[PDB]
Amino acid sequence: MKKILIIGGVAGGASAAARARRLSETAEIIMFERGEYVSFANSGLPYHISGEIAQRSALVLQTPESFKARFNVEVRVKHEVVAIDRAAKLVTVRRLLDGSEYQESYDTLLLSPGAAPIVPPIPGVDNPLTHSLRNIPDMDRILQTIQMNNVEHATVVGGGFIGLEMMESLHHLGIKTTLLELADQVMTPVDREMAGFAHQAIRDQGVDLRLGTALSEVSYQVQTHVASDAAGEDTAHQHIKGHLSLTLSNGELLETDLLIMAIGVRPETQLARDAGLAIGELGGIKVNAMMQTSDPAIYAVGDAVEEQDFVTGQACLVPLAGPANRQGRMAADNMFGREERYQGTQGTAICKVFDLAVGATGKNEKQLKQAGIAFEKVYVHTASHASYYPGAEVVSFKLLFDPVKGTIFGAQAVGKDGIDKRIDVMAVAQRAGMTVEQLQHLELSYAPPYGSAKDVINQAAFVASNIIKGDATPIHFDQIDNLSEDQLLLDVRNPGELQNGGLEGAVNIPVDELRDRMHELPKDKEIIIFSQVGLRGNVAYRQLVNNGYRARNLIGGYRTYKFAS
Amino acid sequence: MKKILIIGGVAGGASAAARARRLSETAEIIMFERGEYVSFANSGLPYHISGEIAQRSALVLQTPESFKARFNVEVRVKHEVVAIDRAAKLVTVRRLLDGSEYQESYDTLLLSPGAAPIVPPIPGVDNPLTHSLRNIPDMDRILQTIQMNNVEHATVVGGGFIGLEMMESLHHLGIKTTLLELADQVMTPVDREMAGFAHQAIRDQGVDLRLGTALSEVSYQVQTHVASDAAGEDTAHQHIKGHLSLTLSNGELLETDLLIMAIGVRPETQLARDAGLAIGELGGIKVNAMMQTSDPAIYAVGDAVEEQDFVTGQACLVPLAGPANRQGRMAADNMFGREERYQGTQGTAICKVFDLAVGATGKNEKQLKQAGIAFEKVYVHTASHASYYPGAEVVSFKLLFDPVKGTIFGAQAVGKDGIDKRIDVMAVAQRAGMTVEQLQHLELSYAPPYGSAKDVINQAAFVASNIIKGDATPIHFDQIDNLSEDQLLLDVRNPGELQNGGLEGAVNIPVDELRDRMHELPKDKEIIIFSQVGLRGNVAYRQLVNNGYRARNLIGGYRTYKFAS
Ligand SMILES: Cc1cc2nc3c(=O)[nH]c(=O)nc-3n(C[C@H](O)[C@H](O)[C@H](O)COP(=O)(O)OP(=O)(O)OC[C@H]3O[C@@H](n4cnc5c(N)ncnc54)[C@H](O)[C@@H]3O)c2cc1C
Ligand SMILES: Cc1cc2nc3c(=O)[nH]c(=O)nc-3n(C[C@H](O)[C@H](O)[C@H](O)COP(=O)(O)OP(=O)(O)OC[C@H]3O[C@@H](n4cnc5c(N)ncnc54)[C@H](O)[C@@H]3O)c2cc1C
Ligand SMILES: CC(C)(COP(=O)(O)OP(=O)(O)OC[C@H]1O[C@@H](n2cnc3c(N)ncnc32)[C@H](O)[C@@H]1OP(=O)(O)O)[C@@H](O)C(=O)NCCC(=O)NCCS
Ligand SMILES: CC(C)(COP(=O)(O)OP(=O)(O)OC[C@H]1O[C@@H](n2cnc3c(N)ncnc32)[C@H](O)[C@@H]1OP(=O)(O)O)[C@@H](O)C(=O)NCCC(=O)NCCS
Ligand SMILES: [Cl-]
Ligand SMILES: [Cl-]
Repeated sequence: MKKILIIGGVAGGASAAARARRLSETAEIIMFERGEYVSFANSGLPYHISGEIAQRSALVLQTPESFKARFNVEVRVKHEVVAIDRAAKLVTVRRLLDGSEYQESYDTLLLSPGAAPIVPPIPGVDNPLTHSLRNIPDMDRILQTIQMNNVEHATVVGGGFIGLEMMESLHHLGIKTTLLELADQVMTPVDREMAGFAHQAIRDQGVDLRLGTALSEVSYQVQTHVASDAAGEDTAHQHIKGHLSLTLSNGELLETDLLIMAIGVRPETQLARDAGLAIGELGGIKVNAMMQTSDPAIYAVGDAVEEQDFVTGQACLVPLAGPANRQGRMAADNMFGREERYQGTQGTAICKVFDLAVGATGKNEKQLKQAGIAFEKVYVHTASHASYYPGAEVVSFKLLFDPVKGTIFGAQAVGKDGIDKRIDVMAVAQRAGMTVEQLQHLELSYAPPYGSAKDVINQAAFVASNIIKGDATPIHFDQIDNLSEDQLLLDVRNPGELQNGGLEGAVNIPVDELRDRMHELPKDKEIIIFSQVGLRGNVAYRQLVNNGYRARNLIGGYRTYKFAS
Repeated sequence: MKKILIIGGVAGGASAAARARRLSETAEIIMFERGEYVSFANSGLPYHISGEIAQRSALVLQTPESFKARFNVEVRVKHEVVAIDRAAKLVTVRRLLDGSEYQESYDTLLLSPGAAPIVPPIPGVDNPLTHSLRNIPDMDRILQTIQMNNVEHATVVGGGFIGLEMMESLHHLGIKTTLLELADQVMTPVDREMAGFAHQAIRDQGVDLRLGTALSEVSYQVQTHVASDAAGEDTAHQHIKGHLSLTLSNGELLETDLLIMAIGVRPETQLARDAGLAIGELGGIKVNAMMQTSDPAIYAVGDAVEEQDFVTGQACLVPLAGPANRQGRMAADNMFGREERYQGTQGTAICKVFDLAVGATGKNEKQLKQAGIAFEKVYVHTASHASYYPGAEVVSFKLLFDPVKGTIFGAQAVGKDGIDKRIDVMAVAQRAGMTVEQLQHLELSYAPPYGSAKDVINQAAFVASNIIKGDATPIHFDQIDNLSEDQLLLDVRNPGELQNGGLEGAVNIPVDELRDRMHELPKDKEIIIFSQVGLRGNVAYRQLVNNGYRARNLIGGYRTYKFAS
C-alpha cells in the first residue's frame, strides 16, 4: 500500500487524487485543504459577483463527503500543512479550528498549493476596503464590502484576465469603475495593437481606463459621521465603511469606495523552500518533465511550479487551469511508476472583454524580440462566418512565424465571435508542428452560419506564405509614418472611405481604377500601398510588381494602423 | 501572353481567374459562364428562401463588370462551351442568346463546370411543382411556386445537407413539411447513432420525417376549379397551380403542393467525355494532384472532379466549396508552372439542423467497415463550456481510431453549441498526423463563457487512450442487448434516473455506494457496466477491475444507447 499525501484540494491536487484512486484501490490517499472547500470553480468567482452565475451552489463541485463516497479519498478541510520533514517522510499539519498540530507520514507527496495574489509595497494598501480575489471567502469579503459600503465607484488595479473580469463584473452591477494598468496595455499575452480593440470596447462602456499608470499610495479614511433620515439628510450616497483616497504615479488623486488588487499571482513556495526543494529563477518550484521536484518522492503541479515553454523550451510561469488539471492527472500516473512526460506549455488563453473575446497562444512579439528570435507577422480582418449570413463579426487575427522555416510562433485574435475556435485551431497546429505553408491546406467546416469557404486561418496562411515565397513585400504599421524620399504613399481605397481616416500625404487611386491610371505612378519610386484591411492592397501590389514596380503593402491595412495608436 | 480559358464562373473557376491575374498582368483570361451570374453564394440560396438572408443582392459577390475592373478578366455570361478539340487547342462556344457558335483557342483550359442535381427515373417527376436547387434561377422558380401555388404543405426528398436546409427553410415560412429519405438516416457523413439526435430535433419541430422510404411515382393534377369570393367560397387554402399526388415505396399516398428534389449531385462530365479525357470509377473527371486531367494542357477542379481521400488515398466525390476554391487557386498556380500538389480531402462538413449543428470530418464507421479497416470508437457527452456558466449545451462527440496505432480515422459531433469548433480542431489534428495518444496533450482555450478546463476533445482523447492502453474495456450500444450467462448487467445511475429509461434486467448499484456494496456482485461473472454518459461507468469499472473482477463499460452510456434506436 502506498500512502499518498496531497497538499491542495483544487485543480492540481483534486485531479491527482481522483486519477490516483482509478489507478489503484489499495492506496491510502489523504488530501489536505486549508480552506473550507475542495474542487470549487475559481474561474466562476467574478461571474458570481456580477450575478451572471446566479447561484452560490454552482461554484462547489465536490464535497469532503462526495470525495469519500466516490473515490475513498480522505479530504481534510481546515487542515493546513505547515512543514515537510523530508528525511523522516513526515508532514506537520495544523487544524485551523483550534490551532492544534499533528504529523502524518507519506510514501509520496504531491504539492499543488497554487499561487497567491501579489502584495505590492504600496503604503496603506492593507485596509478594510482593499481586496484580492483568490477564493470563495475573498469573494464573500468583496461582496460584503460592496453591500456594506454602498459601493458607487470602484477602482481595479491590473489589466490581466482577473482584473478585466472584475472590471466587467462591477460594471455589471452599475458601479462606475476605474482600471489602472502600469503597462501600456491590458492583456499582455496579446500585443499592444491587438489590445487597442479591447481598449476601445472598454472605453465605450464608460469605464475610466488609465494605462501607463501606477498606484503609489492608498489613504483609508474611517467614516465618522453616519447620515440619517431622522436628521433629514440624504443617505443614498453614503459610505458607512469609509473612503479611499489613492495617490497615482503622476500625483493625481482618485477617490473610491473599493479597491480590487489584481496585479498577478506568485507561486506558493514557502513549504517547498523550508524543505530545501529547488526553486527556479522565476520563483516557482522546479520540476522535471515528470512533474518531480528536487526530492524524487515529492511531485508538484500547477500554479506553484515553473513549466517549460512549448516554443522556446525556457522556463515560464503560466497560471491556468487546463495545464494544472492535466499535470495533476499525469503526476498521479508517475506516482504509480508510469514515467509519463509533460510536453511543455503554449499558454493558450482567452478572456471576455464585454462583447469581445481576446485570445492568444504560443509567443507574442514582445517575447520574441526580447529572446532575440527572428520573426515575421501577418494581420487579417475577416468575417467570423459567411458575411451574407446574419450575425457575422470581424475577427482580427495575428499570426507570428519564422519567415524562413515557416515555424509557428504564436497567434492572437480579437473580436465578437469565433475567437475561441481560431485560437484552438492555431493551438493544435502549433502543437502538432505544422508550418505556415501547411496551414494553407487546412480543411475546416463550412456552412453559412458557422464558417466561410476560406477560413480566417486559411487567409492568414496565404498572406504569410506569400511573404515567405517573395510574392508579397510587407510594410507594417510602425514603419509607415516614416517614409523616405524614394517612396510614394498610395491609398487604394475608394474616396468616401478617406473620411473615416487615412494617412497624411496619400495619393488616392482606387484599386478598381488602378490598371488604367497607373501611368500616373512613376516607376523610379517604391510604391507604398495601403487599403482598409490589406486585401485590396495586395491586389494593387500584385498589379504593380507584375508591371515592374518596386512596392510594399501595409499588412492589416488601415484597420490595424488605426487600432495601433 | 499565355491565353487561359476557364469554363464555369463560380467557386472553382472564379477563384482560379482571380489568382491567375495576381500571378500575371500579361496573361489573357476569358471565363465562360452559361448562366447570367458569376461568383454567387450557392450556399446562401436556402437561406434567402426563408428570408433568413433578406436581400437577393447579398448572394451576388461579383459581376462581369467588377471582374473586368478589378482583374481584367473577360467574363462571358450566357456563353456555354459545347466542345473541346484537344489536339487543335480550340473550344467551340455557343451564344445562348442566338444559338450561334464560334471557336476560341487556348494555351491552357480549366474545367470547373460543377455538378448537376441527380435526376431520378421516377414516372411523373418532371412537372411545374417539382424543382431542384442548384442556382439563383432554380431558387427563383421555387419562390415563384411557393407564392403562386399558396404552398401550405411540401415534400423534400433527400436527407443530405441541401435537403435539410430546404426543410428548415420551408418550416421557417410556416409551411408543413415532409422529409423522405431512402436511407435509415439523415446526413450520411455521420453515423446512424449520431443522426438520431438530428431525427429527434427534426420531429420535435413537427416535421413529418420518413426514413427508409422512397418516392415511386409522382402524379401532377392541374387545378380546374378556381374558388372565388364572388361565388361565396373560401379562397384561403386553394392552390391554383395544381396539386401533387406522390406514391411512396410502401404503397402510401402523400398529397402536397410542392416537391423539392435534393437527392445529390452528379459531376458535369459530358464535355470531358466527348473530348476523350479520363473519367474515374465514381463518374468524375480524373485529375492528378496538380489538378491536371489526362491532357496536360487541361486542368479541372471542384465538384466535377474525383478527389483523393486524405485517410485512405482512394477516390471519392466530395461536392464542397472550400475544396473547390483552394483547388481553383492552385490550378492557376500550376498553369504558371509552380507544380503545387493538393493534399487530399477529409470531407470536413457541418449542417445546421434547427437548433442543432451536426458535423464530421474524416471517415465514418460505415465507410471503415466497407473498406475492411480495423477501428475503434469512443463517445463522450461533455458540456460545450463550463456548465456553471449560463448557456452551456451538451456536445455529443464520436472519435474513430486505430485501436493499436492510435491513427485518427474520423470524428463526428452533434449539439446546440460548439460543434464547428470541435470538428475544426479534429480536422486540424488529423491533417497534421496526430494520434489519439497525442490528442491528450492538446492545450485549448479556457475561460467559463468559452470552454472547460478539460475540453470535449481532451476527454475523448483520454477515453480512447485508456482503451488503447488496456485501462478500459469497452462494450458498445449494439452488443449490450445481447449478453451471455457469464455476464451480469450493472446500472450505476442513481435510482431516480431509471425512471427516464433503462436496460431491462439491470442490477442497480449507484456508483457512490458501490465500494461498500461490492460484495453483492459475484466475481465469477463479467460485470457489464453502464451509466448515463459513460463517465460514472468508468469510475465503477476501475473499482471492479482494481478488485480483480472482469468488467466492461458501455461507451457513451445510456445516452448513446437511447439515441441509437
Ligand atoms: C478569479 C480567478 C479566475 C480564473 N480564471 C481562469 C480562467 O478563466 N481560465 C484558466 O485557465 N484559469 C483561470 N484561473 C486560474 C486557475 O484557477 C488556476 O490556474 C488553477 O486553479 C491553479 O490550480 P492549483 O491546484 O495550482 O492551485 P489552486 O486551485 O490555487 O489550489 C491550491 C489549493 O491549495 C491550498 N493550499 C495552499 N497551501 C496549502 C497548505 N500548506 N496546506 C493545505 N492547503 C494549501 C489553497 O488554499 C488552494 O485551495 C483563475 C483564477 C482566479 C483566482
Ligand atoms: C444549395 C446549395 C447549398 C450549398 N451549401 C454548401 C455549404 O454550406 N458548404 C459547402 O462547402 N458547400 C456547399 N454547397 C456546395 C458548393 O457550392 C459547391 O461545392 C461549389 O459550388 C462547387 O464549385 P464548382 O466551381 O465546382 O461548381 P459551381 O459553383 O456549380 O459552378 C460551375 C459553373 O459552371 C457553369 N458551366 C457548366 N458547364 C458549362 C459550360 N459547358 N459552359 C459554360 N459554363 C458552364 C455552371 O453554370 C456553373 O455556374 C452548396 C451547394 C448548393 C447547390
Ligand atoms: C473534477 C475533479 C474533481 C477531478 O475529477 P476527475 O474524475 O478526474 O475528472 P472528470 O470528471 O473530468 O472525469 C475525468 C475521467 O473520466 C473519464 N471519462 C470522461 N468522460 C467519459 C465518458 N463519457 N466515458 C467513459 N469515461 C469518461 C476520463 O477518461 C477521465 O478518467 P482518466 O483520467 O482515468 O482517464 C477536478 O479536476 C477538479 O476539482 N476541478 C475543479 C476545480 C478546478 O479545476 N479549478 C480550476 C479553475 S476553474
Ligand atoms: C471571391 C472570388 C471572386 C475569388 O476572389 P479572390 O480575390 O481570389 O479571393 P479573396 O477575397 O478570398 O482573396 C484571397 C486573396 O487575398 C489575399 N488576402 C486576404 N486577406 C488579406 C489581407 N488582409 N491582407 C493581404 N492579403 C489578403 C489572400 O492572400 C489571397 O490572395 P492569394 O490567392 O493570391 O494568396 C471567388 O472565390 C468566388 O467567386 N467565390 C464566390 C462563389 C463561391 O465560392 N461560392 C461557393 C459556395 S458559397
Ligand atoms: Cl482592403
Ligand atoms: Cl455517467
